[PDB]
Amino acid sequence: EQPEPDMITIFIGTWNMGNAPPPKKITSWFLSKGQGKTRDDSADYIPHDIYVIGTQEDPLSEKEWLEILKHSLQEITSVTFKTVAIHTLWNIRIVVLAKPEHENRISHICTDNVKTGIANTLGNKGAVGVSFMFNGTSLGFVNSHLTSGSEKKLRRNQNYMNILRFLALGDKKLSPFNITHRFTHLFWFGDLNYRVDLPTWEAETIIQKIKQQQYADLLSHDQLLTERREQKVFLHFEEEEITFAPTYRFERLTRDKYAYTKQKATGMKYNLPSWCDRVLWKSYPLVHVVCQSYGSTSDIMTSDHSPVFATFEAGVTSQFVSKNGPGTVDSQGQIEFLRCYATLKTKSQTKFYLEFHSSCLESFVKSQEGENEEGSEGELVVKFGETLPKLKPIISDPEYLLDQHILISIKSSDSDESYGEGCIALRLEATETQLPIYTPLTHHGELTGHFQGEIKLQTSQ
Ligand SMILES: CC(C)[C@H](N)C(=O)N1CCOCC1
Repeated sequence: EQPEPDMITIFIGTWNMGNAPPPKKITSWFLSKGQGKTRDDSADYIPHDIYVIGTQEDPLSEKEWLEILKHSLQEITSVTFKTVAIHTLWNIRIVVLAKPEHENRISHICTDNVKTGIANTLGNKGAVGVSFMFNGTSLGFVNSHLTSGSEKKLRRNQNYMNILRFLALGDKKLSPFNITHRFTHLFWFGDLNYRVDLPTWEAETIIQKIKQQQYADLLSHDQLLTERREQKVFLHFEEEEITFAPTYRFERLTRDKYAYTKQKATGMKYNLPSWCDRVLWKSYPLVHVVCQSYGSTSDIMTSDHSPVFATFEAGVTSQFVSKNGPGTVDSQGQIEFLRCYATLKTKSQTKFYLEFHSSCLESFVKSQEGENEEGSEGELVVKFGETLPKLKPIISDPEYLLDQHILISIKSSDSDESYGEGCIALRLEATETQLPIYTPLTHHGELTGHFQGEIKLQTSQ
């Protein structure tokens, strides 16, 4: 037998195809060749472990697109990839392909979609997603096509919050947790449709800057970067530095021209050159994740968007079995919390309790109610002191336990509704030692408070 991997590489692609069939060759996309952070030529024959393809305005049948994708990867790698999942909402599609050696490592495949907007605004924008387990590691993938238009960044932020609330991926037992907490690694990509927010009269200046590869002054006005910096969207997500030209809006059949001027076909809106097409991620604390490419193709010109690629190294763990767990506790293992308190932004006064969720526990654990005090600056402080239960992991082996994570929800005793969710890594500097812990708490992806204190982890070593 193959040894189980402790690392895999994942290819993420996002392309708004502009309702046009692709050209006969799209291999440059899967090879991370073009502009930006590109992949070394020496890696060209080396397959990624998993390929996740997100399309928007995709005119192809699932069958048509699968044939082009599989044939493309076969030509690059000489490997016949297995289809893990395919899911389409209108013209928004996600395909997950993996090397055949991974077929038995992949389980718990989930697909879902969310339609964004109401009446007028419901009919073609939203998201599709896929999750699964790769051995002991949970992976989520979201392909979203958000509201278009330079003057709708707020709508895009709203679309993002509706997708992260309502996309039903991952372990349904994680009931207090949205997709931004359910996965070891979460990749969120698509035509996010955020624009370079400069005056219309500066169109030709923007084009000039693009021809000089001087992106700095454009990225300082990129609505996704500015909204993220003001914590309006994609809180606690990462994005690699952008070093490729804006991927929208091109004249078709060339990349020599940006088509930005207002037309009946655009609803009389300008489309200033923009980084519409993006890849972000969020991984659990102290898990290996390294972006190894982030760029756009130069040679695929059927759409008014260029394809975007990103590749990642992602840490993965094995499906651990001991003499004891799974199927029982390992009395040599324990997780203890000392001097713990939650700080909440809520103006309400109910009692709160904690829930601890982790795949290292047989099931989730509910604490006693904490003691509410007033913070010096208005805040609600919920004190747990030394009252939190002792968590009993299924496996005590430090090779397993130090790789695990504890999700925390703080819940109202009156309503059992979560006011905040966060995550604590057990990748500690020491065992049998009081060490500080910390997580921000979010609800619907917005900051709602903090959890901090100390942890004491006992393993079999
Ligand atoms: C399975 C579905 C998501 C299907 N592929 C689809 O896109 N639609 C049917 C339901 O309503 C929206 C349109």
